[PDB]
Amino acid sequence: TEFLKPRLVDIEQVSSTHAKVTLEPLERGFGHTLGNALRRILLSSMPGCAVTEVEIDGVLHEYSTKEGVQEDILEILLNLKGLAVRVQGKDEVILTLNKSGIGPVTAADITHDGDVEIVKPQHVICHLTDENASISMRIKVQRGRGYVPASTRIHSEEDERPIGRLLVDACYSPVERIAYNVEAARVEQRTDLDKLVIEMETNGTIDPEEAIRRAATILAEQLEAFVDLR
Amino acid sequence: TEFLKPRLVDIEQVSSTHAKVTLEPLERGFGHTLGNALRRILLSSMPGCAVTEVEIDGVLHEYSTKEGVQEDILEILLNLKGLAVRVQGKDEVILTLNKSGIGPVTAADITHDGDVEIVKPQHVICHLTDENASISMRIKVQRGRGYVPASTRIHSEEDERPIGRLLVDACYSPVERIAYNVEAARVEQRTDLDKLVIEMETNGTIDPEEAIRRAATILAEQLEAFVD
Amino acid sequence: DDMKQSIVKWLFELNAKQREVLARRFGLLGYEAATLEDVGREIGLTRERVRQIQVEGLRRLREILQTQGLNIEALFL
Amino acid sequence: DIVLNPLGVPSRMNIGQILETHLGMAAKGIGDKINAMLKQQQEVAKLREF
Amino acid sequence: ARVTVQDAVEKIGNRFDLVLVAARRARQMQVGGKDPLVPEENDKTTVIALREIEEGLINNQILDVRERQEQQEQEAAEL
Amino acid sequence: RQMLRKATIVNAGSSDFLEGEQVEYSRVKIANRELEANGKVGATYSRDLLGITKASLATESFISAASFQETTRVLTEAAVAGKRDELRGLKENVIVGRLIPAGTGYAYHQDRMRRRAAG
Amino acid sequence: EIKELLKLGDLPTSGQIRLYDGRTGEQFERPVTVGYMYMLKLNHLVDDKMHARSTGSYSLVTQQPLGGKAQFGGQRFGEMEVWALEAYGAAYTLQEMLTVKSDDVNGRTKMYKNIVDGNHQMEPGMPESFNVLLKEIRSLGINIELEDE
Amino acid sequence: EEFDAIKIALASPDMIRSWSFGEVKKPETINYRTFKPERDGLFCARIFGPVKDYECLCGKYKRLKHRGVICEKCGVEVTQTKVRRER
Amino acid sequence: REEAVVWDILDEVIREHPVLLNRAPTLHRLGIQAFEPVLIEGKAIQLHPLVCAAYNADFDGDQMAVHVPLTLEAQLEARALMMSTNNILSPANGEPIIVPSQDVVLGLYYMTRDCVNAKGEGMVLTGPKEAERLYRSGLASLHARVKVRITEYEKDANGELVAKTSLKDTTVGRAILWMIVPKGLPYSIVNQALGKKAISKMLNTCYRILGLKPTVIFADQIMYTGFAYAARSGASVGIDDMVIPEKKHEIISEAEAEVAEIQEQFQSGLVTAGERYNKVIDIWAAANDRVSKAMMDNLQTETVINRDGQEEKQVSFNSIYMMADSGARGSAAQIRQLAGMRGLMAKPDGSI
Amino acid sequence: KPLVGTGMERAVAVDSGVTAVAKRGGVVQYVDASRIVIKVNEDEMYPGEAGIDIYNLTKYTRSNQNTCINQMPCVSLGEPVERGDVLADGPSTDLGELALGQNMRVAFMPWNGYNFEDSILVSERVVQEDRFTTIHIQELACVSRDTKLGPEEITADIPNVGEAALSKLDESGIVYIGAEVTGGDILVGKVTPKGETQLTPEEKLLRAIFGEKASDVKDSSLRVPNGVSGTVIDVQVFTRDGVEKDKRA
Amino acid sequence: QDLVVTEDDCGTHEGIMMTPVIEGGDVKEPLRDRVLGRVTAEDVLKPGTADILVPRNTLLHEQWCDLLEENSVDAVKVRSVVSCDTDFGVCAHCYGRDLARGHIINKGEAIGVIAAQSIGEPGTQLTAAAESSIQVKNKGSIKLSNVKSVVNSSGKLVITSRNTELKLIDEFGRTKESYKVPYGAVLAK
Ligand SMILES: Nc1nc2c(ncn2[C@@H]2O[C@H](COP(=O)(O)OP(=O)(O)OP(=O)(O)O)[C@@H](O)[C@H]2O)c(=O)[nH]1
Ligand SMILES: [Mg+2]
Ligand SMILES: [Zn+2]
Ligand SMILES: [Zn+2]
Repeated sequence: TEFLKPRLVDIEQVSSTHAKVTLEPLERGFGHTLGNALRRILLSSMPGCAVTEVEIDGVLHEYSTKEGVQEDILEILLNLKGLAVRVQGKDEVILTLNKSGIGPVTAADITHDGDVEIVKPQHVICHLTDENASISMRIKVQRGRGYVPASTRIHSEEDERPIGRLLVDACYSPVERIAYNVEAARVEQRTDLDKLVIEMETNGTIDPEEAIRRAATILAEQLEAFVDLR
Repeated sequence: TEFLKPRLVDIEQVSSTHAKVTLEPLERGFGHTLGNALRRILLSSMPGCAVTEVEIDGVLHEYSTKEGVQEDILEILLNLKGLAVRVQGKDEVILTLNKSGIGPVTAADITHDGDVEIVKPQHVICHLTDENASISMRIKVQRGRGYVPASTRIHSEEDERPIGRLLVDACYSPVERIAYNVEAARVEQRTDLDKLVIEMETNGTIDPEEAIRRAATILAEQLEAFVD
Repeated sequence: DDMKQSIVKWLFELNAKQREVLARRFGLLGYEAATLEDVGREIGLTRERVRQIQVEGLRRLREILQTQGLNIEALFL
Repeated sequence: DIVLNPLGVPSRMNIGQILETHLGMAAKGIGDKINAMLKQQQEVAKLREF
Repeated sequence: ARVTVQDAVEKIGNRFDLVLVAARRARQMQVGGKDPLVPEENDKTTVIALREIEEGLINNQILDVRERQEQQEQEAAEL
Repeated sequence: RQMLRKATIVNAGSSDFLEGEQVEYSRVKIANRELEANGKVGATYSRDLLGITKASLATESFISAASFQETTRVLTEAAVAGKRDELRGLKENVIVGRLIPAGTGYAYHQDRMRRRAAG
Repeated sequence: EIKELLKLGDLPTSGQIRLYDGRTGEQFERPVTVGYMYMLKLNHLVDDKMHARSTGSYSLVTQQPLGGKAQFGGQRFGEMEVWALEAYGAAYTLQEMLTVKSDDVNGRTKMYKNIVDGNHQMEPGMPESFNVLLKEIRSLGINIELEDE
Repeated sequence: EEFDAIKIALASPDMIRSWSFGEVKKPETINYRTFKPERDGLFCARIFGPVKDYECLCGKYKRLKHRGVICEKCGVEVTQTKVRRER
Repeated sequence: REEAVVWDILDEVIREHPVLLNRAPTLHRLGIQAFEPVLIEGKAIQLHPLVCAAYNADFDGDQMAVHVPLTLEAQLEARALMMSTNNILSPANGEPIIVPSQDVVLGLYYMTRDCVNAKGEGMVLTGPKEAERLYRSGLASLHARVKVRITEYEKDANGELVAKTSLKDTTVGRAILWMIVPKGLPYSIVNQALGKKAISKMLNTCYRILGLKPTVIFADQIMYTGFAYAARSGASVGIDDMVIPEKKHEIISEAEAEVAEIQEQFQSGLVTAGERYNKVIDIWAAANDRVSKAMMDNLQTETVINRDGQEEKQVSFNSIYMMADSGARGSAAQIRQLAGMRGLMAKPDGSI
Repeated sequence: KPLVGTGMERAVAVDSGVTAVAKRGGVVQYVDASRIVIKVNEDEMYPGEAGIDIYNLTKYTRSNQNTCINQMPCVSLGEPVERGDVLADGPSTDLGELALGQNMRVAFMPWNGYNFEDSILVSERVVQEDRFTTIHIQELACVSRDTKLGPEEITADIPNVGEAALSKLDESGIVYIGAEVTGGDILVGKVTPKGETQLTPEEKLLRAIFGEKASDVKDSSLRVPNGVSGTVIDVQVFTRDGVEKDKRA
Repeated sequence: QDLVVTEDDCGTHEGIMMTPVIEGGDVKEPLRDRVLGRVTAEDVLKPGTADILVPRNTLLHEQWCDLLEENSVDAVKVRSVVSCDTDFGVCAHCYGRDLARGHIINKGEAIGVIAAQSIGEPGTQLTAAAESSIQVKNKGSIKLSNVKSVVNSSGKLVITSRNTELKLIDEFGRTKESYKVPYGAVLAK
């Protein structure tokens, strides 16, 4: 046993979305070992917040068109799937959006809750063309993980069945893209050591450092079964 | 987070060398995630002891043939690569082997050191045919990990390499073979879950179960960098 | 088949004088499907006592279908 | 996005799909380069040149 | 037996007769509730019949023997 | 072999074959076994080759013949001959929805054949 | 022209790239052709293609199950399909598909009851289509009668 | 139900009359209003049997209570409707 | 209502119950085969690759029919007579119909086939397990020439197997495939670079020595390892893989002057139209052979850039060629219209 | 749009007529999902009329193959437009070019036999992005006929129906607009007059026990085909002249 | 249709004597492959007639077929379906091995259907003639049969017979290669 632990060295946040994380020193071959095993967890298991439910007044179904609005209701739903939201305290929040006049409705027009951060305020939701047109809607954001479509959700719950509530495919998973590059790290004696450079691209919020901590946690939690129980 | 942990289900020890281990349930994709990351540690990183250096008297190179011996020197070296040895105290030991007469030379003919255990005493090393034939050699056993060939050692270490010192590919890693198969596991609701079947083949001293425990340990030891 | 056989099982689980007028009326065991007034030709020879005994057989059998697990379960079909 | 079997090409003799794939990649390469220059916001002059 | 039927076929010989013999035995366990010789190990009557034939416990002639044995003892009881 | 099923008898036997009748070679050889034992007038014959289509129509079974082809003609020929098919072939049994006289069915079908032989 | 366009993309002349197995993280032994193919989802869906039936409606004269998934149809086991069972020697499977599965009206109900009672006993009879054939032949003015045993 | 062999021969006029359970003398199928078979028509229930199980046409005899009964009124035997494919 | 408990019951019933799969058209008895069903969420039937041969089933939108053997007799008919494991050999010729195709052959070809030195030429390995360990560890290619020591099991005069340990010169790849090989078969069968033609003989040999059970498991193993290594190989279809003859334009201009000579001999009224037709067709038929031969020598043995000593020749590792040579896919006439010349096409008449 | 095209894509899309094209060049006065108003330029604009073209766009309608035909507006409010330009895209067209499917990142290589004979291995990412997801508009009809026994009713009042089922039906017996439905849910309630049927002696006995006499009104209700599931986007009612109209109609 | 295995052994001595197909230079169908799993008739031994080699009623196993090649058997009487004496079917012996099973056919199996399917399927599924000159490849003595040639002005053996065959006789005296020499062909020797 020549046990040797890595330490988190550099967190280069080129952007809130894109971040590089260098990691050293890693013993020879552990670069790819951890690199890949982490990449798999990072793409799937990572939890986040996403739009589950939408309710626009004067809208019975997603296939209709609202007058004074360029986008069809489905187009608007697609935009909300891609809305970046961070919820600090609660797991479920309902944000309200009332906007009027000749304006491209952005994410900033939503009444922000005390503990609710809209990460991309300029994010487009809807285009109001007629000045007399006013749009009013209630966007329900829940916290979860992976991809939970509206087809899996219309075949389980359904105790309350309100006509005029639009269910939306939840894209909870924050990790958009991840790649890990393994370069050689040089110690005075050990030149076979390696550094692991993990390039992450996530939607809004989920912090690069925080995500890595959670990903390593889930791996160690699974390893409990192979350590503790034999 | 609804953290879903697997639980160790079946340990089928078909043999002390060969063992199958089924594992369920694993959340979707974690079968290959754990499967491979473990396989890598189990093969290249598991530590043990192996023959690094050989010196037979009257042998200048590995390609020659010694009279009164069925096996070519290469054949003998191949047999030493597969020699199971446990060293308790020291990291480097030189064992001496002097044997004569009409005998299949086994591992037991080696003069065992106080803290040196030959795990497979019946292990074949050489076949002496002529009764007048006597073989005398010094087998250097070092402790290491993974697979270190002599081709990757000559290019790196260019210090002392005098003639007659027979270099042999070092197999410190005790894991002889490992494969992990991922099949789907069924829950009443979750059919996307998977089971991980890890077939291990290990040599002497190191037990299949023991090795797996140590493998997960080495991974968790490097998982302290990011706190949790 | 299952429906017709089911009743028979619970038809012999009632009283001896409750399944000797209820079946001899519907024509289940008997030869001819009689009416309330026609059951008098056998041995009953009554009009009100036949109607009380018919429905008494039916009421004890309704509770035999409620306990085995039918009643409202077998109502839809 | 997709993994197709190459064993369904030499027998089929439909090499159009391969050329489409190479050119499609080249088209997407230019797209990724314009995408990179728009993310940086270099300027009208430089985008025009490329 | 379950995957490969070859050893079971080599006991009786005629594939067609193997099917008839294992079907008649499986009908016994299916309807009579006749007790299995081999541990079922949670297998269907069909599989049990074929295992029994592979090991050489069931046979057209042996079935016919136990048929007359039990039928004749019942005739003895009647008279 | 199926093409060489039939044979034309040139010269009378001890049965009612006589010149020019075309019968299955199986049946005339079985007749020749009984002639060998009894002597009597032996039957001289010649084997004939038949094309697949005509060979299928030459089978004694009119159910088989009609099911194949030419159905209007087959049934007029059978109806006028007053032909009776005792059902031996697979086709015929499949049509009435019965057990095949082959494979699994050979066991049961021979058990029937002995029930038929003994009454 | 395409290779020149690839070079403006800083992509390789081969259009083959180094790819990594998502599972293992190790590279594939050699370059793989990677790029963008314009693809189509055809009208043929699995929701419109998958069909299953145990028991359902039966045809008017022939009494065999109907055709087509929209009418809840049985798959046709055709002459060619029959011959395959004949080759195999599987006599009961064949008779089954001729009788209890198809026309035999007594057989199918009796068989159903046997299946729910666990006992997979075969209780076959005569296909209703054959009865019809005979009646159709007699309507043609040809006497076709059954000589009993 | 189980027979040994099958014979085909010429249909005698007299043989054809053996199978027949009545002479059809009208082109009439059913009545336009009561979709019920017309007298001595191609669908005559008086000849080929009852439309409904154990039911005469005019409905005088119903259920197994009247088994082999021939309704004097409509002239229909009370039996299984199965016979309409047989007779 | 599809209640939770109903799925567990369904699971109970289908176990040990064979089901018939059928594909149109049913040309021979193997067009229908029985399998043990495995319940899957998702609406498509999953078919075993090795029996795709019997069905002629390619998944370009093919559909199949499912039939339930109901009676105990029908179930036993399915399990004994119609089970896929029981019906391997064609009834037409005494040949196994269940034979790897496509990816499977390509993978095994890739493993067995040798390269010059590469990673770890002339190493010495204790068992095929050390070989597997070396390959996946990344200190040996599958094509590395190596003096390994494998112990083959040869059958004696009786039913007893005589084992024999020896050092042969095979690749790492061949050692690893030996692990799939049952005990009883010789090592020399796998020691060659394996193609579809050799793998069928492998299955035949296995059937005649070992019997049914071993062949069935062996066939499955071969399928798994075949796909597995096919995917590892990262083999693909480039535009550089289609090599054409450096001497095409010469052969064509020559053949074109030749055809012009016979056209001129026609214009002189000596050679008939029919004779010229035949001689023009003969000139082009020979031109086609020569160009194809040129492509195939240029492609087959194009790897004339080796090492160790000096310049050495070996079989080309062109993906397209490998595919044709293994018999995985493509042929010598398929490569003609992929790099050489298309050739002469014959009309709907039949005439060229 | 297809990255690797030929050029015919534009001509096919425009010439097919499924795309709304501009009759006359000018500036867009009013964009909407439902319609497009363009104000014509003075040079093309006739001296008679106001000179403002209004194109009403055809929205989510059924195709003959039960696919979805929708016209999306592809102009911005107040944009200068040339005559014969694409104002709105048809179902399979992108900015006037033909878009029949979707280009994506493909690699040619064997993969564990999941691409065996042309079999295709696709990333979950494509499913998630819902890009290959498709719309099918299906049309279910409920016919109230006049029979020998009497007229059929379209009431919500049906023998043996749970309040769960009748929740989605209005007073008339027709499902509400926007309501999500799955196999077996009733879309339109319909009940049919039952004449005489000889009740088996066991049913005579059984109905004597329970007492619930077989209601004369039977059940012919149009329900969701087994295994299809979707959202009601529209309802149409055809009545003859003089039958009492449903509350829903 | 009707043809089924009815009997085990018809007890017939009948069969058809088969030979090796040597069409061209590569042996298209060997005798071993053409008589594999076919009930041999009478007693077929080795060339030198002085000792028996194979039994009368014996299935042709790969073993006995290998021995046939070492003994160089020219031609062998094999039991055939056509020569079967079984009435209303054929015996397992006259047929031989069920090719699909790899052993002797089971009585009761419906052979005819299998035969017709086997012949028909390939046709149904399947739905450079510059032969200027024959080159002989191994050394041998030229052996013509069914040939009537005449010498010409040039000095060349021109053939004036339609079905002329050309054999290639080895050292001991057996047929290795075989060709079709057509009418009006010019022979070298
Ligand atoms: N019965 C029937 N089968 C068809 C028809 N059209 C195509 N097929 C089948 O679908 C398949 C299409 O050709 P392929 O199967 O690709 O040909 P292949 O045998 O794979 O040969 P290669 O293309 O050289 O690999 C064939 O096997 C045909 O049998 C048809 O009209 N009728
Ligand atoms: Mg296909
Ligand atoms: Zn009446
Ligand atoms: Zn015979």
